[PDB]
Amino acid sequence: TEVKVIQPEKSVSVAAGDSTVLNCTLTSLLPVGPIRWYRGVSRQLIYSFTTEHFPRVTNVATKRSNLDFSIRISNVTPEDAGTYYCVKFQRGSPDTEIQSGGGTEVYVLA
Amino acid sequence: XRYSAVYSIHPSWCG
Repeated sequence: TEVKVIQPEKSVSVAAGDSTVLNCTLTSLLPVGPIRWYRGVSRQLIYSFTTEHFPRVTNVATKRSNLDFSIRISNVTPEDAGTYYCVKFQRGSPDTEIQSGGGTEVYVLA
Repeated sequence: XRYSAVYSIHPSWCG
């Protein structure tokens, strides 16, 4: 019954200059630990979340949005093509990766 | 840079 990292799209096609969304959701925020996005597996860190939250009042959350770790790439360039993994870690000294999504490949059109 | 989170519930950062 451990946490699952869900990347629903095996691939996304995007025109250069357009924006795209890489979807990732988790079934839980536990155990505490960041969610990070990598290109490749070698791999390149591109985005990171904590499971902490901003004060709720400054949001103008839901069960689903609290678990949505999707990222956007704006103004896509050919060098954005590749496979992107959403990865959940347990917090520690140091953190250890516990689960990875299945990868989403980004196809960039001219 | 050109990377952002869809949701702003959890603090997040590129890199």
